[PDB]
Amino acid sequence: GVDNLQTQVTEALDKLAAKPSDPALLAAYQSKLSEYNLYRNAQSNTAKAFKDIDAAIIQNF
Repeated sequence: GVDNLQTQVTEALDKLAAKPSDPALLAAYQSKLSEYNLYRNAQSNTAKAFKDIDAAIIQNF
């Protein structure tokens, strides 16, 4: 579900790259970029927390 995003962001960027004067396309690209960033930060922050549990597991082997 993260690659569809990677796709929609590239797709939105392509449409804008070809018609940079359209504000609806600049709004769509901005919106999908932050959706992408939000999602990715959610993933990396969630992995870091699980790593905390992993650390606790390991040092209590």
